[PDB]
Amino acid sequence: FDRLLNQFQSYEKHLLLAYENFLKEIEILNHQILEQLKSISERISSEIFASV
Amino acid sequence: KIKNELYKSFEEIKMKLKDFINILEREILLFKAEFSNIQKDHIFQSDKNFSELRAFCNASDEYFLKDFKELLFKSILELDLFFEKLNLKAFTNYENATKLSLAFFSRKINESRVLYELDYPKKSEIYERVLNELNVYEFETLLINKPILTKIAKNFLEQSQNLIQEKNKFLDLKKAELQKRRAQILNVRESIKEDHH
Amino acid sequence: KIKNELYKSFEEIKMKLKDFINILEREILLFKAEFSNIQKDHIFQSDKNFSELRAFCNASDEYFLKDFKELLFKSILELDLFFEKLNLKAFTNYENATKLSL
Amino acid sequence: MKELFQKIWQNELQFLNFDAKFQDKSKLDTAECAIILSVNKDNYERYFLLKEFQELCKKIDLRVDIFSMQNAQICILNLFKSGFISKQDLLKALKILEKISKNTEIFDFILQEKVQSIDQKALFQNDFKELNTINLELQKLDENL
Repeated sequence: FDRLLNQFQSYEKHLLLAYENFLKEIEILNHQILEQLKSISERISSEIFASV
Repeated sequence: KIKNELYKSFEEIKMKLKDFINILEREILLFKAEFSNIQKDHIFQSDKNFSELRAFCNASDEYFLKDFKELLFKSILELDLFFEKLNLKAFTNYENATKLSLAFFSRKINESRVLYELDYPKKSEIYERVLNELNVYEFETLLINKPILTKIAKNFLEQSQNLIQEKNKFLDLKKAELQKRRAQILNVRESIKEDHH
Repeated sequence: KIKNELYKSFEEIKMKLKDFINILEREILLFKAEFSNIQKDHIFQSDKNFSELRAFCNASDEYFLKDFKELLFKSILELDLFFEKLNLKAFTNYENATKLSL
Repeated sequence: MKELFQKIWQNELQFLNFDAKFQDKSKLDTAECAIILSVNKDNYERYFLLKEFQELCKKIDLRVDIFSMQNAQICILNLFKSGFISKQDLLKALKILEKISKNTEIFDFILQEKVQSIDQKALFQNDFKELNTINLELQKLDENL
């Protein structure tokens, strides 16, 4: 039973380690999505200007 | 191409979560395989004890694994729904946004013209209007103000910690039972060893 | 009102699927509860046989139930995605459709 | 070699990690390795009930459970690959044992498998000069010793 409990604790520790990189990657992706959207909107606002 | 890139990124996140669950699963199934078959060595070792241990470890998938899987599935569902929202309000409706903003500026131009009393588009205005049509206030809020992916990840982490704690409590029950047996044995031993009285 | 009615209908379908799985689950768990504990009657009966039966019936969740649950979850996912599609292309974009056609 | 273990443990095969969990690498000699390999799913109950097999497994520090048997077989085969402990003499011993256990599949796998680098005499010289260095260090720190 102690072995099983130790395995669980090890898994928790590994998750806590990996979330450091994981959350920051997710934040980066958030920012990337927003900037892709803004680039699309900039292109469309450029071409609406043509179109004048 | 942009939409495909974002889809790939979403897939990446889901894959990472799946990998976490798979790690845990591998460990738990190895435990099950080892202890569903452990057999007593020499007589006096309580056959029933070992049998019950074997049964418990056999059921250990149900005991330790399935809730984590359910949590993973829920998180995946939420991620997929968020991607669906981003797709259908932005990365497909760009044509519609173009038509709407373009026609709005056309109507504004003609309204300007209808001032025939001798008493027209800026680029910044166009950019803001196209941004509004693409729902980028809503997606700014969902990407940065209340980051959805980050929320999902924290949900996964916090609930998996809760599950681990519950499993630990459940196992503490088993250890307590074993402790009962141990205490009985030690009582007998101390009784034997203190009969010099 | 129309959108809420459709949402309720979708919920209904999902609920029916869940009920099916719950039926099966009830039966499977009753089997598990009965036969994880069957104990031999007679001197000459194989204790080891019974022990192995007890372990197997205890493992019967993993054995008989989980695949069905996974299938149910898959179906629910797809249903929710379809409702989202219907919502976001029709029952919210009616304002946009009006503006565009007008 | 998961296909091999499925072949020889068709339904009683368990969830197991294919690497040598071995702790000593000299834990058992080659005849005992051959005996352990010949615990095919058709003889396994008889072997487990056999007193001499139980004595052997107590000598080796094994159980008579199925999972530990399969794990030990895995480790033996990985040592046969990597540390390359067994010759064709392992195959000899399995042919000898075929009096009892008609273990053809493991025999064929041992036959048709890229073996490894051998590297014996270099390892001998390394170990011997390790021991020479230890002897020198002992000499440093008494005259009789």
